[PDB]
Amino acid sequence: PAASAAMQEALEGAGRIIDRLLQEDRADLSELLNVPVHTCPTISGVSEMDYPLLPEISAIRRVPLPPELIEQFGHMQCNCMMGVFPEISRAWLTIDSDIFMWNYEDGGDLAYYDGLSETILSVGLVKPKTGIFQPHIRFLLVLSTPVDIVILGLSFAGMQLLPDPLYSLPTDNTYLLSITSTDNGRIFLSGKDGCLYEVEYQARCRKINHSDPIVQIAIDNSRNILYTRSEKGVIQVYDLGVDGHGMSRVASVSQNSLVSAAGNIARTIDRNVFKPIIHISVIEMSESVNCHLLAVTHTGVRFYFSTVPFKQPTARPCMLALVHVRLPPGKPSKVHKALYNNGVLLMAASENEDNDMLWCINRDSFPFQKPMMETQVTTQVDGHSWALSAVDEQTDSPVIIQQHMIPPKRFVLLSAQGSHIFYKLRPVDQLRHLLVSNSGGDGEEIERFFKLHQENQACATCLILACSSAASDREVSSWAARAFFRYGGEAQLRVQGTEIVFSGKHNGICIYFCRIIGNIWDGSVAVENTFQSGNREVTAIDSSVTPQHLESVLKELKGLLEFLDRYSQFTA
Amino acid sequence: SINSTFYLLLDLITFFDEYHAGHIDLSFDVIERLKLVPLSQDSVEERVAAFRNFSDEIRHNLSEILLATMNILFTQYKRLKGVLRSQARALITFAGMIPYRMSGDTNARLVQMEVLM
Amino acid sequence: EEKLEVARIQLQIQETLTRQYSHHSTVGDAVSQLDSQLMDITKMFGQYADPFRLSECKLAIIHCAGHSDPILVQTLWQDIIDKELSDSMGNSSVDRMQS
Repeated sequence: PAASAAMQEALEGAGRIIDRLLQEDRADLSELLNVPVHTCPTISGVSEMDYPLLPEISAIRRVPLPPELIEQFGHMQCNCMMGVFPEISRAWLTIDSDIFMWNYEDGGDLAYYDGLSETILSVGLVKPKTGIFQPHIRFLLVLSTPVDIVILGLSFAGMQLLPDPLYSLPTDNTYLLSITSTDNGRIFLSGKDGCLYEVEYQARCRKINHSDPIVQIAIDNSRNILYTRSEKGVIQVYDLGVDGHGMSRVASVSQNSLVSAAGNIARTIDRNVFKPIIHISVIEMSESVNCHLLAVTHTGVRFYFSTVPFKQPTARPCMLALVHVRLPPGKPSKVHKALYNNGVLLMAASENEDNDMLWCINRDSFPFQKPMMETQVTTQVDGHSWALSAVDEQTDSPVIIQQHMIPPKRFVLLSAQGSHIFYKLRPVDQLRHLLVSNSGGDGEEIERFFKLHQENQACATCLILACSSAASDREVSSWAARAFFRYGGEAQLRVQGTEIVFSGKHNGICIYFCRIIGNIWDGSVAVENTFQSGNREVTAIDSSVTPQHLESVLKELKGLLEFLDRYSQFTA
Repeated sequence: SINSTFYLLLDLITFFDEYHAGHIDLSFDVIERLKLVPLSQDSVEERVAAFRNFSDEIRHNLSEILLATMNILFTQYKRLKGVLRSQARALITFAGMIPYRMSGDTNARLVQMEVLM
Repeated sequence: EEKLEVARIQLQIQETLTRQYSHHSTVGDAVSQLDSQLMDITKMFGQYADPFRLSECKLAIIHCAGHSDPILVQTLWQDIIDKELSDSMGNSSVDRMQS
């Protein structure tokens, strides 16, 4: 009883800390960038604290462009273009009339296609519109030549491209500059005369015009808002309606209107640093319901732009109003290509004509800092950056709570010399290298990382390795727990009523546990599912939890029991 | 301990299987993750101290292990020709500090290939 | 072989100084010297550690050479002990035990 009652009291206080932390864990890019209202832009990127700053990127593994391509490069005298297709681990290199597509992972699967007589000018990949093609046709390759648009089916056994195009249509003597698509398989093309066109197909295909050559079409299939940009920095916003089959222009802003508003906001900057506008990019709602556009300037001015009034999540796009301007570190110059993903911004700059510098900034270091901080670094890369893509893998809490299950993240950069993969190391791999260099669980750098991450979270990230089981860490392990024992501090009674501050260890293990499972601390044990068994609806009560995830959760819990046990005697 | 040894054994079995197949990059990734052989100078000392606790069946293989690793990285500078340097350096330094007489012809191939780059 | 043995014992003295003796004035100079050239046994014995009471490195060398006069070993051990104990004076009794 008194035992069981104290146990209930425990589980309760535990869940109390757990809900406290999870609530904090839901806690926006808006409330990050300190922009109070949809109309009240602010700026960051000027004070050293914003960049108050331990390897952050993995060391680059190179990979040479497969020899066959360095061979064929002798025959391209008209033109050449190279793009990266992430979803299929592929690169596409068009010589004037022909396409070559290779396995960008290791240079295999060189497939060629020479069925075009005139110069291919733009290329697109499309996931086919549901049920329109038979099931072997995984994707559609759209090619754009000075005369026409050609649609070829692409099946996958091995890269299998159908030799006969699935469709042909006239480009109307209008050079197609960019090919793009939204999730449901709508095909958009950018006409060199700045007109946005749509290729509406069914099971049968037609071009249509819905609308300063527009050179980049960004589609956020998370809100069905199509954002487009002209060479003169014209930014046009079109709503596709809630159902996403619509097309209607809703807003537009000119590069000069931008620069003017800018010089109005940041009174001290030479206004030219605002222009021209090199990149637009959709900031998916998943990270921020508020912001719906990021913009990247040649001098790295980073602009945030919104389309609907703040805290109006159902509104399709209505305006194009800037909210906050991000000034760069220091300094970046000649930015000539870029890519953004999940609080990571990479930009390729022309130091020399054949050597590029890659700058990357990210907000990992202090996901809990008001205002936003970020760590950044630049690295050498051989070649003019022809394309810079990310590999798509399979609000969120921040890494500092989910590191106990999810990988450190991989990014891939493509250059004239080849591929360079790198990894954003979670705080885990940080603590790792900090340990492995000093080669022993003691080191002042350890005192530093400890003071940095607010001892409690430290102790947690310490256990994060202190129970790892694969072989490569057996030694590190014995060290790190030593560390957890040394730098976590000591329990003491804080006399204010007297409040107890459990040592970074206690709350740390608590947080570790909750981070292990957490959501089931309050969630349902069972949920009624309904299956349409023919002409009869069947109610079953199925587990709220699935097996495989439960197996993993167990395994980790077992681990926690193990460490808890091995330390059980040592705490008394 | 045992469980570890077992898992590592299956793993390295896969590793050498791939190696014999020649999907080199795979093997590279495998060893890389396996964090046994140092591959960048600063790791060396740490990895080396580990040997003074590594269980036997590993030790029995460590020779062919290092051999294949350096053969791979060699082929890497080969294709890049036809970091790698600093990695090779970490490997050779490991070989030196290692409190265990590797075989002779082992040391022979190691030194020769370390030169030929 | 005996050489690389020495070299280790040195590097141990070096990292030990760095970790423990950032506040010491003469730290940087000992550092530069020892990072310059291979030191003789008696050198490392008298100049670096004997000044700094680096009992760990002391036992390290004393084994590296093999003199063994009973009382010295015991005093050295007890020294390592009482030190490691005193340092944990702030940790919990249990933590002191585990350390």
